[PDB]
Amino acid sequence: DASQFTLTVPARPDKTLTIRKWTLLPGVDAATRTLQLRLEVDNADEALKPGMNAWLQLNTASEPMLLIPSQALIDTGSEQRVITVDADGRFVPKRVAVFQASQ
Amino acid sequence: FTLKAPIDGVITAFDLRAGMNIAKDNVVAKIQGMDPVWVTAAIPESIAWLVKDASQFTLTVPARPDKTLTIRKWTLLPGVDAATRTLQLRLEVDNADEALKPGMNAWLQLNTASEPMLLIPSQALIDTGSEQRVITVDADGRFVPKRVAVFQASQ
Amino acid sequence: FTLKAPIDGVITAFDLRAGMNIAKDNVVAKIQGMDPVWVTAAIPESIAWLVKDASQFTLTVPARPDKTLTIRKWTLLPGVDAATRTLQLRLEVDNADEALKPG
Amino acid sequence: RLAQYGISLAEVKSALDASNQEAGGSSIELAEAEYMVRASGYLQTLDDFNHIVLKASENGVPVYLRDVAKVQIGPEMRRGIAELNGEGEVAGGVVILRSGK
Amino acid sequence: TFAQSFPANVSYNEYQYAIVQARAAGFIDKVYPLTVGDKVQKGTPLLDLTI
Amino acid sequence: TFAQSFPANVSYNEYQYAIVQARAAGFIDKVYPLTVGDKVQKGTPLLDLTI
Amino acid sequence: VTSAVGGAMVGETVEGIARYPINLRYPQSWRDSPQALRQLPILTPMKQQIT
Amino acid sequence: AEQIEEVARTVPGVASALAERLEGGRYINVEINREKAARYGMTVADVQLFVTSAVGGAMVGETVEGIARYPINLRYPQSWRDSPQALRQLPILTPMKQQIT
Repeated sequence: DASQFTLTVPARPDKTLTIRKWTLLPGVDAATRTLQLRLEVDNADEALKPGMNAWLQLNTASEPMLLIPSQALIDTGSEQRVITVDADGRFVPKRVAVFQASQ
Repeated sequence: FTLKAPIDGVITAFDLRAGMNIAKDNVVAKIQGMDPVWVTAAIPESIAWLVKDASQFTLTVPARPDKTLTIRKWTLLPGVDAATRTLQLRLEVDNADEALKPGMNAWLQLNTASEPMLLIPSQALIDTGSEQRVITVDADGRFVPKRVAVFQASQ
Repeated sequence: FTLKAPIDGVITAFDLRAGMNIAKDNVVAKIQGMDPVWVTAAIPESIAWLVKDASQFTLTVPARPDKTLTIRKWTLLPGVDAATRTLQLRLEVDNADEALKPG
Repeated sequence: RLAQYGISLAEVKSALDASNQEAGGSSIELAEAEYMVRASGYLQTLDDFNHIVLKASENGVPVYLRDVAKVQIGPEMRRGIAELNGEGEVAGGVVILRSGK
Repeated sequence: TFAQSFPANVSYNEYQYAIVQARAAGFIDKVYPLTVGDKVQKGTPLLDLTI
Repeated sequence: TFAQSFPANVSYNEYQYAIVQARAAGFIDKVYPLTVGDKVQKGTPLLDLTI
Repeated sequence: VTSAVGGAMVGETVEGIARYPINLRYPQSWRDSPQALRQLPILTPMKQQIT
Repeated sequence: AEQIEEVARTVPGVASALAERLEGGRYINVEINREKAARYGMTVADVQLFVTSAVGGAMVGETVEGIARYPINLRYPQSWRDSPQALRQLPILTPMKQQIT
């Protein structure tokens, strides 16, 4: 529900569309194995023609977890660790349990 | 007058809009429910002899990892799919959270064992396109082929 | 009124459902029996001769290797399927246990 | 079974020929380290043979090799036959010396 | 003694064939829990209608 | 010993099935915001017609 | 001829250093004798069953 | 090599001793599932094509300009292959026009 959608159409890169509302349809298309997510877009300028393509990027918040730059995460497939920097500059390693990454 | 949806469901067909005229055979709405949602498994005909007296299965779906539950009551249909020669097993699942939506894939898992039968390693079964038999080792250790009758292999 | 299934069988068609109206040409249900279940074997056209009256047939189904079927009767159909180039040999099999499923 | 499932010999050979090989997908940088991407796909289980896809309907219901064939382990066409003391067949080997040594 | 094998399809009994058509027109009152694919014995209620 | 995974699909309840036909002929006055795919509920208005 | 009647090698499995031959073929029965070949079951590209 | 390595730095005259590890390489395995794929009607090869060409920079062909040669390759923008998770959601268009990961 809390998701954030931002729409863009290749045909008109000069326009910035506002989304009236969105609804995650109850029935998944049986031919594509995809859920249907219907958006309603303000279009009084008529620049958005039916048949056109449109990229739908979303952002979803997740339950608060400890976060670190992905580059600082080592992985050997059986253990994941990072390298902490002590008070005296001493570099000390520690194991951590990963949750999930993105972006 | 006003036509209303007789039951809770999903419009799978709506064949008339505004400005139109309606007739007896016209369909205003095709509404199908999905709370006691249906699932159907395609079980290879080969093991009909086994699944008939089956116990339980363990249903799982890709879209939902948590909604994995055991199935202890189902219904095996009298007709198998010609195109893929598979039995049709249909089961009903509680779905208030509208989780399982019609169109998603699923996996009916089955782990069981058959009645006690005579067993020999498959490597021992010499079978042509009609002549199946095995080589036995008598007391003194001599060789002797005997015609046997196979039931079905497994693992 | 109440329409009941005239015979023991399997519903292969069901065009009428709740809310609708009903007409003469509509099909509330198509029901096919299977006690004396049918089995139709395909015989290549060039081996027609191979099957004579005195022939002896023995049936087996992979799905139920535990059952031994008895054949009520058999009839070599007059018309060869034009799509498969095979003669049609129809058998009628005792099936009260319902272990022999169509398909 | 072929006819019953509607599968030709050629359809089988072709499908077989594409269910037994590995493939590499470059590497990728994580924590300043090279991560080779290995894609499995080698045959090594009888079940793997038994699970060679042949045909799949829209339903998602597929038709595996196990539907038209038993996958048994057998002997190859023997070219050489070795016998010992006329009381058994055995496998042997001969050391070939590089002529002139 | 000749001997050869052939594949066969277990098909429905076509002499045991029943297609229910309403003797007269009207509208459906109720439809029993029945969908294409099920096995119904003789005397199984399909639906109720007003004629 | 057996251990096989059979593929399956999620589908609509065919015992929860309803087709809404008009009792008698007529013309449509108005039709509510509702198209194939939407989730309706018992009582939801479909369309107003004159008979 | 090569694969159905003969034991034509179609491919090779890999287990480490070693190699393994794979082959296709009808059970020995369909290729016992010449006559058996005369009735060698063929499924034409057009799904016609012939010998 | 790890023991012999660390004992080399304890010796009076040694400055820097290191032993090259034999299995110190990283991997990102794509353990294909014949069953899951056959579902969508895909052979192992069908899947792997995405591994080599979509995720990896598999060279598909070479252009010709006189004596010189040029490499051509296919691949999704680096973004779809940033990290493992990105691969888990690697967009695939099955032969049956089904959109999956």
